[PDB]
Amino acid sequence: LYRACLYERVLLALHDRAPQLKISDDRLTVVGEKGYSMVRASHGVRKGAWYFEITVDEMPPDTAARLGWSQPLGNLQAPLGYDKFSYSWRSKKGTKFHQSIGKHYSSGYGQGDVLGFYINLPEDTETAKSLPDTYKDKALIKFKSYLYFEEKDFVDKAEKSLKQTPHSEIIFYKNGVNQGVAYKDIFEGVYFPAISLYKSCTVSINFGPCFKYPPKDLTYRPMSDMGWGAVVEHTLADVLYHVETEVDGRRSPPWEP
Amino acid sequence: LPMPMRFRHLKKTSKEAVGVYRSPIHGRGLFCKRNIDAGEMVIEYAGIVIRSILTDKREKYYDSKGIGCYMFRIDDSEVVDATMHGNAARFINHSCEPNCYSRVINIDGQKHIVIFAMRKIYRGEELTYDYKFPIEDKLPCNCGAKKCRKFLN
Repeated sequence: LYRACLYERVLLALHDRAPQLKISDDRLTVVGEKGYSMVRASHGVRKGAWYFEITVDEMPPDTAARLGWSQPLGNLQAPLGYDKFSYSWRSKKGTKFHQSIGKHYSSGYGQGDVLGFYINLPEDTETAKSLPDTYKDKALIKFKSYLYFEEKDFVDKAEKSLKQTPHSEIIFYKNGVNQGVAYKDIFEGVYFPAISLYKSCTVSINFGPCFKYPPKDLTYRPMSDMGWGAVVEHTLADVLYHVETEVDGRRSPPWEP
Repeated sequence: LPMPMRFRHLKKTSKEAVGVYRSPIHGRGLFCKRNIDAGEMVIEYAGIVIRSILTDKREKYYDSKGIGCYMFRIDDSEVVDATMHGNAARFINHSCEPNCYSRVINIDGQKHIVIFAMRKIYRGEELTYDYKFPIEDKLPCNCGAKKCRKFLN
């Protein structure tokens, strides 16, 4: 087996879209027909600082996309911010949306905005302060005409206590120009970049090597870099699980990395 | 016969096939006005086709308005909400021994919840199906069936 991903680059994963969510790989744009929906990228951040963009190609008045981040447990039919595990921006006026609450602690949005998205989560130390073990589930299925793998995802968290990940933040840019900080309070758990569609919204996510107004930081990582990082990590996850079940013993170096 | 053709025939004959009258089951309910054969289309539970995520926002809304919820789960993703906009199918009582049964059909891509007849239903009979309501902690039933669970739940 293996978790081989049907993607030439780190893109919006088709496995985590709603059945009412359409894609066009000419620009990998995403569109819908009725109400709101949510799609996510292939990768997912667990530590460090990183950055991506969204390019908007169509925004009629009855068309309002929302763009941001969301942890798993995020119902991909909801408009990216209806729960406490998602933090986005509404693309009518720059308005930060989280817990379905709109906040005007933000700049203004434009119809042809190439918006940059910077986000820094602490290392898994300050994220967990404990073991970040990744014992994975793997189940083989043969759907109608093709083979696929099932894994167990996380459960709806009843977390009502605020324990922000230390020194984590989110910054929003309009064409590189700092639109400002969006959310400093960031809950634990991995996050991934996500896009919510209203009726017929056309937007697309984009990585770093083809950027327009990139930050010159030496620490932040584009979408593709964290993408292949997570891909290699899950490769090693398959390696270690097949090791566990197949050969007696396991062993890992001095824990820190 | 084609599910589209059968569905067109059902929507043509529904207005004259069934009626609503005072019911000994409870209040007003759906009665048969012309002998209905087994497995044939009795009635669509027509209404507002919505997504599942919008159910609660509607429900609480009705909960704020004191208006009863008329919603049936199409599937894990869609629901026909007939609270504000519906048809006569909102008056089908339940019986532990139903002569009818609900099934979801796909016509031209859209799903329709049609109550069909579990058996040959004759004129005058009150129409009832299995709501299959999950076991709560209790609605007494007065369907009159000898197998009656005494409770929908």
